[PDB]
Amino acid sequence: FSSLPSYAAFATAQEAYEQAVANGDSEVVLKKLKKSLNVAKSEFDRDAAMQRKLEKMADQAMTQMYKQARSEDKRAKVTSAMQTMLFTMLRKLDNDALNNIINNARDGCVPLNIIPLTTAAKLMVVIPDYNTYKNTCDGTTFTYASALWEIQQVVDADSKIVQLSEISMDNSPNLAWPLIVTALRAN
Amino acid sequence: VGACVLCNSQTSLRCGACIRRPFLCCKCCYDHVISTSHKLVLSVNPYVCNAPGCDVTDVTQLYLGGMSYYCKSHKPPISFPLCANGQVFGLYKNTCVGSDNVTDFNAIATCDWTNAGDYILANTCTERLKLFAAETLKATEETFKLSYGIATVREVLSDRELHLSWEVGKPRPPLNRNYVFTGYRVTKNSKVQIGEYTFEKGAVVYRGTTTYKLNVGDYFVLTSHTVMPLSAPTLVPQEHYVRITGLYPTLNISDEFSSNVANYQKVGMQKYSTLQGPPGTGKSHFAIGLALYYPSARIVYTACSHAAVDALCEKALKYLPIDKCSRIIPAVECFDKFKVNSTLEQYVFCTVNALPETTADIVVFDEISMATNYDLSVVNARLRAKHYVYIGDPAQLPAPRTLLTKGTLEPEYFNSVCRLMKTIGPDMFLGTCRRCPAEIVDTVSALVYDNKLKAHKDKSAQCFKMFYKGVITHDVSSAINRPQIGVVREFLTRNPAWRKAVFISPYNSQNAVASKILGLPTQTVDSSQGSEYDYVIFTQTTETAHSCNVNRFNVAITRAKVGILCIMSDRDLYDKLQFTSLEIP
Amino acid sequence: VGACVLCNSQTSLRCGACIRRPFLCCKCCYDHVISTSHKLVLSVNPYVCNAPGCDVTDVTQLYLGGMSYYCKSHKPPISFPLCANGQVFGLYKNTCVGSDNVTDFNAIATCDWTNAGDYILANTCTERLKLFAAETLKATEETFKLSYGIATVREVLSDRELHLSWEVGKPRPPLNRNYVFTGYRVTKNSKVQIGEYTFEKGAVVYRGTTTYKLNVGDYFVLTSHTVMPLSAPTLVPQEHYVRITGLYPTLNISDEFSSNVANYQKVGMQKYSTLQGPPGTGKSHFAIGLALYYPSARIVYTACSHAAVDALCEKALKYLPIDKCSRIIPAVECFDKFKVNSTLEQYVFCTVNALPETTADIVVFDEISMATNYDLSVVNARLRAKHYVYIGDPAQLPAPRTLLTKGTLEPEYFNSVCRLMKTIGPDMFLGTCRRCPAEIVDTVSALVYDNKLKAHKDKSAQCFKMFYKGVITHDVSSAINRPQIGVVREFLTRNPAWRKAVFISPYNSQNAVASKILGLPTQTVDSSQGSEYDYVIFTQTTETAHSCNVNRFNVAITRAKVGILCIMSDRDLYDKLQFTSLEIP
RNA sequence: AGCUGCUCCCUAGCAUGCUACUACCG
RNA sequence: GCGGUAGUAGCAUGCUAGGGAGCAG
Ligand SMILES: [Zn+2]
Ligand SMILES: [Zn+2]
Ligand SMILES: [Zn+2]
Ligand SMILES: [Zn+2]
Repeated sequence: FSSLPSYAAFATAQEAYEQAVANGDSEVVLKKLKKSLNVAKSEFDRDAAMQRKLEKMADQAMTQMYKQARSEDKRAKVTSAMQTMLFTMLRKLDNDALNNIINNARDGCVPLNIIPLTTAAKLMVVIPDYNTYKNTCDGTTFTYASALWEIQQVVDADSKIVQLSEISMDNSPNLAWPLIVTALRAN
Repeated sequence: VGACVLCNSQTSLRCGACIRRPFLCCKCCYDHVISTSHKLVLSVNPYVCNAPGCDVTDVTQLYLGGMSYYCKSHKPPISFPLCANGQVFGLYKNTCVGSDNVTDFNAIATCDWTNAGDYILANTCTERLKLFAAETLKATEETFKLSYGIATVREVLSDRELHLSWEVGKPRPPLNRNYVFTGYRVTKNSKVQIGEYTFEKGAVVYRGTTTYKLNVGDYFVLTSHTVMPLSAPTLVPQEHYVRITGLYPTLNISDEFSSNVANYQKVGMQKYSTLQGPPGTGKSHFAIGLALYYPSARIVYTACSHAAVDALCEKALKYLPIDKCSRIIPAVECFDKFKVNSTLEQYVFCTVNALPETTADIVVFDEISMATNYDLSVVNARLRAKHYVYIGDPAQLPAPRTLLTKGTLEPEYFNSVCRLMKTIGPDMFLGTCRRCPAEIVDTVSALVYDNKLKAHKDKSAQCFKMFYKGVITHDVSSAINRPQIGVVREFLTRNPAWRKAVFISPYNSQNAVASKILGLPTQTVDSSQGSEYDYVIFTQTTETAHSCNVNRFNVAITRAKVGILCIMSDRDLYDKLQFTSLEIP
Repeated sequence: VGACVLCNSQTSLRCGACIRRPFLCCKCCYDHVISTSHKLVLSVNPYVCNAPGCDVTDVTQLYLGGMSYYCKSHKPPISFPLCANGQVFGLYKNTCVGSDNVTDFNAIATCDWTNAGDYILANTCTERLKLFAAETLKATEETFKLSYGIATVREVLSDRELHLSWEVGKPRPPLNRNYVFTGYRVTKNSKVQIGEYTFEKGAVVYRGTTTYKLNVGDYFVLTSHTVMPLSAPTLVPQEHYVRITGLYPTLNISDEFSSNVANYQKVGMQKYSTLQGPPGTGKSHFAIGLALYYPSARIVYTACSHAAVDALCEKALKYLPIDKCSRIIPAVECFDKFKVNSTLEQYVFCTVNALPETTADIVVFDEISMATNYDLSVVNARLRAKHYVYIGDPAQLPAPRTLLTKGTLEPEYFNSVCRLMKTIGPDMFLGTCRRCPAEIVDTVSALVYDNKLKAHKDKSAQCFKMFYKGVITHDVSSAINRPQIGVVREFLTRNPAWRKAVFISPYNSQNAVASKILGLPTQTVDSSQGSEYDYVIFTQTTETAHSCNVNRFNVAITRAKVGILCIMSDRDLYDKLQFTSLEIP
């Protein structure tokens, strides 16, 4: 504070007090001027020291308001993200096989573990070594889960394409050896 | 939170007691709050005294209370007034310049949009203030249209005839063809799905959506929307090209469109096409003409109603191949001759009500007269192509306004584009018309038709006119002439070949009753767009300004290839427009 | 973080608002920021007030507020000014000596490199400061060159002829052979790989890299690099050897290199070779001659462009077995007569743009005029050989400067090595030339050729001279003479053996339109290096200083084994250079 | 990239408390 | 001279909060 009502009173009080001190009139003049400048600094104390809690509290409030606004924007952002994800993953399951197996239930309830088994259009097989490959995904087509699948594309642990003519018993020690087969459901 | 409209500086406050709670800055908010009586502001939390069961909602009598804002008799020992310094305590209190001239937004807020100065300010103010005024108009109409009564049908008299019942406290609005009802069918759980209908007095005659059974207890209600704020203005700040950009001229000339070749280059170098075109001058023929100006171009067809997109379509079955074309309909009764739920294509017809968001080249607008500041701006708020057409004219009737009771809106302040043909000037017009003989061209030119247009083929000398005064006894918002429909009774049967014509009346009650003696089809000039007939009848009924004025008269006269009847009661446009006059029987 | 440039003391501060954010110490940076307008400094964190959405970016108004730097109205109760005592608060505030004379760096920063005093300070300053001036030059030209328009071709007129279309707000820069365009081919996902081209007016004539199909919508843009800081200075603090170190002489004498035996010893005992060699004085024959001075030595070829390494190559197919030699090319259109992607070898041809990092013995520089302070220093910045050659002379044109409008750069202040031929003196020159008859040597000596050169073979009395003034109507940055190309029209056909000559004009539009009446091959003196022809034609065009200065003539006159035509308009070098004068038809 | 418990160091805030100095009054 | 209240400076205990780090199951 520099331009509040107490300042003018205090300043003029001490100016007149010290002008009269330069005059040097009495002994009660000193007492009176010092009492005035004791009670006028008792005005510049409340008005210049406790006036400053108001500003600090207002700044507390302003920072809290800023924080609340930011926290309110983040919620809308994450809500939009979640509902976009839900709607984008919805656009793949609304097929005609799902409707079939749901209309074959007696209440509309089915176990979840059978939904990929009877409706998924693509299958992925992970093979550790050659004997397991020879027992499961042999040739161009194979049978699994009461269905028949046809192979397209084989990769290795480095994600590099392997041809079906390289997977032999002699060339086995030269392959990165988890193999990942991708197959499509045959009609 | 974000920037305010009047200021474009960031803010966090709301005019709570005001209509549409717009963003206002600190100084902005103080001017709007102290100049007029909206005295409730909303921060990230509302400015409300949290004392248990308090009642104060004012801004200048509430004080701070530490964490909260506290009432005077409930405020803590030492507080800090929330509204001083000429500012309201909010975010970004430093970077706010404010404004002094606040009379504009104040008047826009406190108005009820019932008289002419309302729209005067709605037009002459700032363009973003025009967006705000359009949304304010829409909100006022939505809150005033549901405030009317509910149609509680309890009888079943016949098909297209029933009996109405309405509850206490609400009158029943004008049973007009301007505002469509909406019904829902009763069941034990809910009540839904009858559709949109249009009622009037009979017995009560109804214009039904589609044939079904009329149950008991179903309500018919003027249901409102949930309208949203706007983003883009009415039109883009304009510009003339240095080249034919995004386009390349054709190679041949067309017989149907050799009358518009001079209009090809004139907008090939700019965005908008401000058109001054009387009804039926080749108004829609250019929509297919400029369409094949360059068939590879992306042309956006807007519509006023599905009737407007039909008038856009009713000719597109021949000159247009349907290899890739569509029109939009959200989940009713109309023409759907093209693809459904197809948006980004060679051509998409659309009514603005459900247009998707894409980017295109050409935009063929349907007549601008109906379009307000809202609906015209919606199109470029969702589809921002970068050269436009604005086919249409203030030469005809706009979409009616509900409570426009005081001085009627002037023929210049319809919307944005409609002002700059008599402020800047028009560039588009066909020097040819398509129906009008000599009686409906040259004398009409002394009107707002600019002394500009000729006839298609020459005089018929068959338009009729009378000399009478009229007697009327009127219902809630309708008016029927017992004598003036009795004098046309003498004109019809005693002219045996006269009865190809359709008699028109803004008070369709006249056409409701004239079918009891004559039976001719009913029609009003509320939707005189699309109706283009050989023989027509019309009368003046009351001599007041509801139908006598320019956009109210001329919507009906420009109709015939041969002639129409003109039954006048007043002498203004009797002295203005002159036709064949005879003796009165 | 590290030491600063001007002061060499460790620091942690930058000029944020300045160009290339150099390191600057406490008082060091204070002088740089208070003497001029850069008032944003970057420490490990930037010097900005973290007040939510505040604005200020000054340095002398922000204060310390505990953990962070805050604004005045934002600062806490008691602070500590960040910018006082004549220092800015930062790392190593004690060990900082500062400087008083800061006008150098201030001028170098606030300058726009448009006029002559710009380069005067760019050379006459501190060598590290001149490296910084080089990088500032490169950054300024990069920023100003992408600021121009984008070439959006829409038509297909012919092959080597199309039509251009450019966007609003950006003008179209001079379509010159000096700055190469760059285009990318459109597809649905991205747009890449058309290459670098050169356009000019036609219809638009294009100079394409390699034959392909011209699609629709491809843009051609003057793309920019990602220029990097420099490490080594322009040249080394120099030295005279006591011995022939790392070298030993040859044993025999070579016929073609018997004229340069006195030039072998004189640099074998120092690093650099200050060359004063006019175009065509055995300029490159020593590049293969001094190469076989000792075939065991490692010689480094540099080039201004791929054409320069071609002139360095177009005679390396005969005297040089290709057992171990190569040239560098990064992932276009040019000669590749040696190994690719072979770097550490006996002989390394290279353009400075992609030279690897090694250490060798010889360095055969390519003509110095084109090289600025940046690219000449790049060589020793990556390959630090320890004795050099500097083939070339300021006797010809440099690499041109874009926005040099006020008085053009002087023939001394090209780059570093350039100045000490007329400040300390040259040691390098062949007392024999290779093309020049008596007409092109003796009178050219009163020019900056030092009264130094003789003729190769004697006089021809055949180089022509004109007497006229010329009439010009000029395009955006080009200018063609209707009459002065009409005066040569009489000289050509009336001297039937005159047309083995190529007429050149720095305003290549003249050569564009002269091929429509004569058909002679087009060429500009911008790349007059490498072109060495018997008959040549030249003209004056405008008498202004774009071509009138010494370095703008002397690239064109010194061409012929027999003779050259010179169509004069001005009188300065008409009085300076004399040839046979005749009657004007 | 998890759930808990314990410990060390630095900063800021508030309350409380201690102690010292100036002023008013009794 | 003492007591009280209003001020200014230093010290002490704990309580919340923010940041870095270590151990164990
Ligand atoms: Zn309000
Ligand atoms: Zn209260
Ligand atoms: Zn700087
Ligand atoms: Zn700040």
